[PDB]
Parts: sequence; C-alpha cells; structure tokens
Amino acid sequence: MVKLILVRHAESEWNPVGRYQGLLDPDLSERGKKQAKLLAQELSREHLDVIYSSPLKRTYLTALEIAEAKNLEVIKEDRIIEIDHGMWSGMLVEEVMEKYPEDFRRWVEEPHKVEFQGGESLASVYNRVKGFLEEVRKRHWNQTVVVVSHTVPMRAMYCALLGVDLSKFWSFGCDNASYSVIHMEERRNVILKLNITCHLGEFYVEAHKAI
Amino acid sequence: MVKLILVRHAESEWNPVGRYQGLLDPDLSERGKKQAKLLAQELSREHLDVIYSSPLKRTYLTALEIAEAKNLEVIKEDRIIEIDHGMWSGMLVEEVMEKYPEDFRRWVEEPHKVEFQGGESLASVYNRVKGFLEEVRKRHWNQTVVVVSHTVPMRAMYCALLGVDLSKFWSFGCDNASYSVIHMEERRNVILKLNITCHLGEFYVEAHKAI
Ligand SMILES: [Cl-]
Repeated sequence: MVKLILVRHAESEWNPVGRYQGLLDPDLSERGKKQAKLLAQELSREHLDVIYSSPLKRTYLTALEIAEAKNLEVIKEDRIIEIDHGMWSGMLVEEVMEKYPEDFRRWVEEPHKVEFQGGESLASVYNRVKGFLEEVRKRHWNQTVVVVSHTVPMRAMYCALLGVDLSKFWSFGCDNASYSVIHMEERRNVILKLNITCHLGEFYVEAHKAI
Repeated sequence: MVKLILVRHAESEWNPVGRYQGLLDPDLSERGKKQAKLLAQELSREHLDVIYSSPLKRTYLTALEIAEAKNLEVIKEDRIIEIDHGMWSGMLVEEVMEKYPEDFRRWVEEPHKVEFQGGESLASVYNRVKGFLEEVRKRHWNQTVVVVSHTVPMRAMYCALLGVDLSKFWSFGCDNASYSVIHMEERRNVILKLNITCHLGEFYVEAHKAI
C-alpha cells in the first residue's frame, strides 16, 4: 500500500486576512514558520520515503522543513499547485463577495461547476491531482509519501481518492500545517486520519470559510 | 449548525484479539478504561449540550467518562448500536476468513450488499443511523452533540453525512476512543476532523482490519 500523508502548507502572510492567493506567491507568516517546524517534528517520528510539494513558497518552505528533518530532497510538483483563482487573485473574501456575488455563490454552493475567469476550473484541478495520485500509487507502492499542497487541490484529491463526486469538495477540513493520513490499498483508498493539527498547540488556526 | 462529535468506544476486551462482537456485550479492557478517561479529558475542555450512546457497555462506559464532570445524562440510543454480526459474533477474524470465505470477501469488497446470517444487513444500519442523524440535525441545531458508537454504524454515518454511496463504507478511519468533528451546516455536512487520537498517547491502539 501507499501511506500518503497529505499536508496543507503552513500559514502564509495572506491567510489571516483571507486574501485569495492562487498562483501568487507570498511568504509564510511568522506563525506559519513556527507551524512548519512543529509539523516537521511530528512527521520526523516516522519513516518518510519521498516528499512532493507544490512549487510555491508557502508549500515549498513547509516541505523543506519536513525534508530537512529527514535528509530528503523535495520534489517540486506542478500537478499539486494551487488553483489559478484568476481575477480573484489578490482580493479579500469580502471584496469578492461584494464585486462578484454570483460567482462567489457558485463557488460556495456548486464548486464543481466553477471556472475562474482568467484562471482555472475546479474540474481541471481534479484532473491534474488525480493523474498525480494515480502515478504515485504505481510508483510508490510500499512507501510513505508526503504531499504538500493547498486547500483546493487537496479537497479535489479527497474526492478523487474516495471516488466521489467533485461536488463534495467542501466537505473536508483543511487547516494550515495539518496532515491527513490516507492508505492507498489494493481495492480502495482509506482516509485513516483527516486534518490533524494536534502538533500545532497554541499555533493552531482554524481555516477561513470559502478558502 | 450542529457540531457533531462522533466517538468510537474505548477498547473492549475483545478488540486486541480481533473477535467479532456484534450485539455481545464485553467490558472495556484496562487499556480501554484509561482511553475513555483520556478522551473525556480532551472533550471536557469544551461545551457539550448532549451525549448519545449505544447502550452496549463498551460505548456506554466511554460516554459516562465524557459526561462526568460535565454533569450531563447519557442518552441511550438504539439506532447507533453495533451491527448484529449474527453467526460471526464470537469468532476471530481469521476464523471467519477460513469458515465463511465468500461472505468475508463480500464484507471487505462490497460491504453495502452484506446481510449477516442470523444478524443484520449493512443497509439496515445505514437506514437507522441516517434517521438518527436527520433527527439530530432538526433537534440539536446550534448545539454540540456527542455520539458514542461503533465502527460499523459510524462508517455508515460518514456515508450518510457526505451523501455518498454506502459502498464507500471502508474509507474512514475509526480507532478506539477517537473522535471526529463534523459540522452539520445549512447546505452540507463537513468532516472537519476525522479519527483524532492524539489524546491517547501511549494508550493508542490501531484498529484491526475487517472490523
Ligand atoms: Cl490558502
């Protein structure tokens, strides 16, 4: 089986204000740098074979802390990069709600139908993350694989892994510097643990709505 | 919204050997008694409005620990009782595998189709837990509800909560004395946290396959 450890990046500078990041590339916040270290210490307690990361700074820096703790290389992986939020990129949630209320409604109620103007569709995210996971299943059988990514691709991954409709997107928790444990077994994928944050202690932050 | 906290009972005396319990009623193990206290200590840090429990000893004793010192009355609930495993009840997993190989295969491959000889069907479990959850959503809106139950009804609950096929049964982790946090929201149910066991420390036990 594959032991798949799905990690959301530690807090970026834009997370506390709820600014849509997309393919834009802010640094980790100081709190996020602390979260990344705490997460790395927790994951270092077990054997890790390979670490994949979205190439954006927030994810890559989180992955580097995990990798340094185990003497591994981080493999940058475009297929797990954040959704391209297009015109929403750089906007606050409240700004999007005011300017694009109908598009916001579609995102929150029917995410599987969304295609961000100037950006990417959720269907496109699902397709690329699922292709990545299929390749991981083949390549990394009997290994432990860390995947450092973002809420949108991760939620798409849960749908893919369970074989459920992409319309179920919002039904999975995904906090900064959390990890989930998935066993990719012969007959199915099992979510053994979802959105674990105990290692964060006082640096735990509950995720923003609509992110 | 309902804050639904789904708890698997602490370890019973039959859990370490992998003996199918069904409606049989063993005590908690010594380890299980400690687990129930550790879980109670974790949940006491927050506001709980009501605690429902399967009436079996392993679930009820776990629920009592959580309630002590919140001065809550545990409400016994038949709809969240363990599946009736019928003829498997009292057998070890390895004995079931040898004696009933095709029935065991159906349980692991196509759980949604199973009806235990002398017992209950998984469809029946799904139907009763779904009705319980529908009543909880109505009655306990804006409240925090603890539900102390067993792997089989809990996995059926996750399927009902997500609005996915009962064939997805095995895809959810469910360790002794774990908790999951589900928000029952206006438009959907969200699994915020699944199968959290950090509070258990050295008393953590991984769940047996096929249970
Ligand atoms: Cl984000």
